[PDB]
Amino acid sequence: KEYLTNERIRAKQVRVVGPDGKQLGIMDTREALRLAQEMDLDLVLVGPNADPPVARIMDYSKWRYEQQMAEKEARKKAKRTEVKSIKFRVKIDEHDYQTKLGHIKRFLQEGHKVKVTIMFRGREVAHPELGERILNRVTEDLKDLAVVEMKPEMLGRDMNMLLAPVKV
Amino acid sequence: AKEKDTIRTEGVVTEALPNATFRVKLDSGPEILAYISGKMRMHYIRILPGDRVVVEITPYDPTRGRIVYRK
Ligand SMILES: [Mg+2]
Repeated sequence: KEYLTNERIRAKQVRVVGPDGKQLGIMDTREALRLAQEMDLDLVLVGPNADPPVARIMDYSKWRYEQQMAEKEARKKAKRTEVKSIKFRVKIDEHDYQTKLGHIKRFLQEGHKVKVTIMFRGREVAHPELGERILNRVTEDLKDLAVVEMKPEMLGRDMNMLLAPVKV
Repeated sequence: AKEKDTIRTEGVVTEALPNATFRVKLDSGPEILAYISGKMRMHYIRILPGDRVVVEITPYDPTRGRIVYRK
């Protein structure tokens, strides 16, 4: 990433590579600098650890910019979809349920993987059954949209599911 | 007098409505809006859909009962 350009080259003899890939051989530092000045480009230190240090004639700022661009673009096509979590309930009912389902559908369409969780309270005798059932129902509703990933799982006071979109 | 014809029948809790009025699918047959007892209200006893509660049902019209026993 960070290279010691122009006058940060203390090294006495440097192996100079041109603007295109033309090897200008083993050169003096001063000579290299002069050459760089002539092109109106920087003399970059791309090989500090190599014998007669591998020094490149290039526009350094531009290169840096390019690198930055590369970094940035990569982190969208690497961040590249996330986990939306819906937290249902026990005695959950009609309209609200439908709304939640709709939300889930929308998320799936978007491309975001779905944690289908339920936060619980107490009276964990009834809890596993109905909770499981609701989740299963939800999955069935979206078997035309999503693949079942993490099947019914306890997290202590929670019960979580996970869905992913069919064609990504 | 106090005319006692009250049917003391058990049932699984079905649908949690407002006011703690629980539809209870009885061991007798059809579910009705059977509400919670005063005792239960006093002692602070939460029922969830998933318990086998005793509902004290009337013979005049089997549409309303009373959840007496805790689960
Ligand atoms: Mg009587």
